[PDB]
Amino acid sequence: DGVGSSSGNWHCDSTWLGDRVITTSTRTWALPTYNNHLYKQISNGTSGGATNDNTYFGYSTPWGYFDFNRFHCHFSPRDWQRLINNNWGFRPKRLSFKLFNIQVKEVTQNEGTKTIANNLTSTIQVFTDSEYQLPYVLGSAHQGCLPPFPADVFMIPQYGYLTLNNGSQAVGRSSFYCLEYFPSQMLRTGNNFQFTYTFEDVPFHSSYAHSQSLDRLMNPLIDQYLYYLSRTQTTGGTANTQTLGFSQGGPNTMANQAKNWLPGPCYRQQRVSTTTGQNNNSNFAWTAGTKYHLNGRNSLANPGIAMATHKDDEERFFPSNGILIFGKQNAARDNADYSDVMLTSEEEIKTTNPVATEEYGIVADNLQQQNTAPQIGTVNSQGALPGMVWQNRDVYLQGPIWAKIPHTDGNFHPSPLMGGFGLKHPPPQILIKNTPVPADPPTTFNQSKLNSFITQYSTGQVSVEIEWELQKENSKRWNPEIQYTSNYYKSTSVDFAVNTEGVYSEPRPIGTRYLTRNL
Amino acid sequence: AHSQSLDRLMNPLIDQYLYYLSRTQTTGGTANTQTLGFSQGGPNTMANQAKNWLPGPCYRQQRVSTTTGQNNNSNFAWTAGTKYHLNGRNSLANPGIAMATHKD
Amino acid sequence: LMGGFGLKHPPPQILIKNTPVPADPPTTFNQSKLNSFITQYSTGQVSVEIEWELQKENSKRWNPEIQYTSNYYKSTSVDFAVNTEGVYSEPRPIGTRYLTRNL
Repeated sequence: DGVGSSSGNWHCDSTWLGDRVITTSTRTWALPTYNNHLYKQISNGTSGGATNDNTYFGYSTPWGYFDFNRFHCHFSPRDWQRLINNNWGFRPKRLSFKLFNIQVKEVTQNEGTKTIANNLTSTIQVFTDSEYQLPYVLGSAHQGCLPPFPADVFMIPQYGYLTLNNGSQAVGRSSFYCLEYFPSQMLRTGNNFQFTYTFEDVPFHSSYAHSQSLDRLMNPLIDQYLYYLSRTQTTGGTANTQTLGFSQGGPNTMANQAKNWLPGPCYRQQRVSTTTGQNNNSNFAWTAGTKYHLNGRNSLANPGIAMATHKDDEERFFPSNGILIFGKQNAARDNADYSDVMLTSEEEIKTTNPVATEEYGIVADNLQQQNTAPQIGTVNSQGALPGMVWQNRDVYLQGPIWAKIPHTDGNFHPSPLMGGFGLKHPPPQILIKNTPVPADPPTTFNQSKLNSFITQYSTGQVSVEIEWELQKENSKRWNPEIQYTSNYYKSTSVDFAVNTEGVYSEPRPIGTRYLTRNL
Repeated sequence: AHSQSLDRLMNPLIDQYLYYLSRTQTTGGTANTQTLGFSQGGPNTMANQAKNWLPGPCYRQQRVSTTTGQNNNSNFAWTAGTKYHLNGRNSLANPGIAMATHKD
Repeated sequence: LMGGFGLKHPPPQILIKNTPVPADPPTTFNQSKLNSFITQYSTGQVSVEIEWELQKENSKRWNPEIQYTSNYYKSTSVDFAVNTEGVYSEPRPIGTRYLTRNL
């Protein structure tokens, strides 16, 4: 461990081993000093235009953190293609993390002439929240993960967290956490850090689409032996009175046939078209948004439970806040135009899950009688019902991987709604910070805490290796399957490559469901 | 007791990389027509941010105050009571599923 | 065709690069990739050793063969040497076919 010796090598690669695939990626990072080495109470109340739905109380810390919860941090576009075109499923098994070739630099500023030099004796601090004692901030789709392109140098995100609040105030139960109250490893240039983690057992992600629908699982050539009420009134001429007629479901009455299952749960969303002219002329994104109510404040159920984005021949429609939306390279942060973002589609699950913008079904609303016509009610919100089967939201090359399952007495189908793997004990948070280096202190004692520090930042490389277990496809389907493919004809540039400017970009979102499977 | 709420599990300092429909109509002047605008959830729009979970189940109950003067002047304990229907007879869902007694 | 040995698995390409060293980053997080780096270059030595197998001549030719030779008479400078300026230069192309062999 010396000043003149590399403390790690560049490991970036992928290797396929039949039923496993191991991804390894390394990136160069930079870490500034955050908050001037201070912890600060942050808050947002109801004053000004601030609405109650956005209030909060918490703290910003001097620490940064590593995040690689994004599939493109591990899979290259080509690897993702290898994965999705040939496997019915996959999931994480274990990972390795390493920090090395650390460099702490100090920057001097005098007469606009700025100079940067090495501070060979400075240290950075690193530690993992192995016992999950800090607010788990990963799994909220935040920016700051390792870049998709290996050659890109990235800046490390600052760590902050929230606790209970009443307006802009804290309450008795509000918690304050100090990260320096954890043991942490201190490294100088020449030292390195690393750890291993094993994923808990979790279901394989379904990287397939059903080639059968719930309502079409019968034999199209045979009648049922079961009968259904088919007639309530006589038909001949005008002397029409009540009667009772029963028939057997068959090939031409599949909608009436007795079945064993029901489509998945439903919470509805308002429909919007990509052809603006077909939309109501008003600003309803929030007012007509599908939300949930929690302790006085409202939140968008975004993207909410998994539902088919649209039905047959309606690709132009989507749930106002029921799909994942990624921006194109350089899309604005606010009010970006439709042509600057990329909408995903969960159309593959029309097969078992209700369409996001329609009713779940119809139920009786009264008791019909000789003098009262039967009335029906539309169900727009439907919770778990015995017999339901459903699919979860798909995952994307540039989407999240896992999320921590909240520590609660109960939960139902703990699959993260944004997509991914729900884990009770997810990869630990890796916090990093530059140790404060005091500038010269006063020459006579003073009780006050020092607030004059040498300006500095650090840089180094980081490696993450993950082993994924694959579930091979076993189909007896005779005809070719749908596959993700690169465009065939000429183009100005190559998709998933760099600019003439050197800017890498991801042209479209790439899902995971190409191969098919029966129900 | 939890010292964090479901709707406040994110990092209050970073934006999401995920977008949400933020505008359905133009704003400038009076020539207001339909459009499509998208934004990234952030520290000041936590209510719009994409999240992974949902609050627990709900069966509702009528609210009553310990300050009698704020209550409707009628005897509604049973008539306005939250109940379940089982084979022709009704029972109070008492206390029923677990829900917070009141808000802030 | 330009001459030489055709190999299915030739000496591998040896790629080298200076690792980017970021200059001080902004003090508040920003998603953009860093584009401000400390200016630098590297230097060092490189060694290459190659073992060549020779095929000796076995001629029964009685008379002397043609040979590559240095010029005999005086000259302003030495061929395949340096200038008065210190510039090395290769005066002519030197082939490989001097000894002879029957068909």
